[PDB]
Amino acid sequence: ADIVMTQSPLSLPVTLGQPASISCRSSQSLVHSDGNTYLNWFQQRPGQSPRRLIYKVSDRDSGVPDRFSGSGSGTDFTLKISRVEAEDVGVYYCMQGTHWPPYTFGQGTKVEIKRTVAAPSVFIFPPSDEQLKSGTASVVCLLNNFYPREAKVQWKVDNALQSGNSQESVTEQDSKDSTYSLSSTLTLSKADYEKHKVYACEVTHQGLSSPVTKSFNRGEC
Amino acid sequence: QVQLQQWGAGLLKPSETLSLNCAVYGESFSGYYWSWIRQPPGKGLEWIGEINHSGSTNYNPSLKSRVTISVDTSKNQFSLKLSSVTAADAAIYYCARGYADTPVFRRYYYYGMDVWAKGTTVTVSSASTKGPSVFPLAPTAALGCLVKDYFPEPVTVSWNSGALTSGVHTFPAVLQSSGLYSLSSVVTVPSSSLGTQTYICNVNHKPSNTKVDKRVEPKS
Repeated sequence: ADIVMTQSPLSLPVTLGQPASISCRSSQSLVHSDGNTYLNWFQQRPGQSPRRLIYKVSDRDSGVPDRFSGSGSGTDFTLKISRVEAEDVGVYYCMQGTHWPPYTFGQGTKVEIKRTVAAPSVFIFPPSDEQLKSGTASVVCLLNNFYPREAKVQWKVDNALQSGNSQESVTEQDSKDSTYSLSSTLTLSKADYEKHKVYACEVTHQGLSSPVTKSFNRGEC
Repeated sequence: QVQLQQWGAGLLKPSETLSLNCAVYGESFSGYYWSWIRQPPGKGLEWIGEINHSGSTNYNPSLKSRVTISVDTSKNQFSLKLSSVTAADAAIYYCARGYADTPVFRRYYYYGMDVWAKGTTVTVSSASTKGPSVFPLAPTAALGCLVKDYFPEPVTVSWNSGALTSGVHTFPAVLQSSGLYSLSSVVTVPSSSLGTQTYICNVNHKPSNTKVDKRVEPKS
C-alpha cells in the first residue's frame, strides 16, 4: 500500500517577520536501508510549478534562503521558517522518496497572511432582464473583502433553504489588504424563478455578531 | 543546470489519449529518472511514473493499466501517454527530474524531484468552443458583469478599457454541470458617482473571437 503523508495544519495564518512551522507525518518509517531518510519539502505559488526547498529532511537546496530549515526523523517531520516574508505565502507539500512505486506527497499546507477580523460587505444581484428572456435566472451574492476566509452563505427562496443549486468562487488573498472576496451564484430556470417572490442571501461570518441578510423581491425594485 | 521543455495538447475529450512530451537541455540525459506528476484541480500531487535513458520504468500501480511512458535518447526526450481519459484525469501535468537511477548515486547525489517543467493544464470534457454571454450586475455601491456559459478557459475582463482597476474583483471560473464555465467580475464604486460615471466591462474570449463591451448601469 501507498505511504500516507499527512500534513498539518491545513491552513496556517502567518505574521511577517515571525516564525512559522508546518508538520508532515508518514504512515511508516522513511528511513531507507541505505541509511538516508528521503523526505522533501516543496513550495508552490499559484500559476507556478512546485519548487523543492529541502531534501533528505534537512539539506537545503541551492539558492534557497536560509530562513527555511527542515528537521525531524522516522515518521515525524517539520519545516520551519524563522522569519516569514511576504513571498513565503502559498502551498507547501512534503514528499517521501523511500518507498516506491509510487512516490507520494502530502495534501498541502496553505500559508496565508494573518490580519484582524473584517466583516464582509454583502450585496445581492437579481438576474438581468436580458438573461431572463433566454430562459435562465442567475442570482448572485457578493461578499466583499472579508477575513478570515471561512464564511457561510445560505440561499433562501421565500424562506425555503436552498441546496444543490448554487456554486461559490473565492479570490486569492489580496496582496494589499489581505482580505478575501466571495461570490455565490444561485441558478434557477426562468419557470422556477417566477414561482417565488423573496430571494435572499444569508451570510454567516466571524466578523458579524449575527448573520447578515440581503434580499430582493422579484418584479419589484 | 537541467532545463525541461514541455509540450502537448491539454484540451481533450473523454476516452481519448493524453499525450505529453518533454525535452532535456543543459546536462546529461543519463544518471537519473525522468518522471511525470499531476495535480488535480484544487488538490495535491500524484506521481504517475518514470523512465530512464535505458528505458527502465516504474509506474504508479493505480494507473499502470492506462499509462505508457517512453523515451527517445537520440533527441534527449521522453513522453507520457494516458489512455481512456475521463474527468478524473483532469489536472496540471508536470514532467520532472527524479532520483538517481543507481544505488550509490541515489545515496549521495542531491537529485530527487528537484527540477520541474512548466505545467500543462489538462481538461477532459465533451464541450465544444463557445463564447460567453455577458450580463450586467446592476448597482459604496457594487456592480459587475456575469460572464456565463463559455468554453474553454480563459476569458479576460477589464473595466473601462483598463482605466478602472481599483476595487475590482474578478472571480475564478466555476465549471458548471453543463460542462461550461461561468464567472463574475465585480467592482465597488462610490454611490455618489453612479449617475455621472460610466462603467463598462470589456470581455475577451480568444478561442471564439468574442469581444464584448457591456455597460452596467442602475435599473429603472
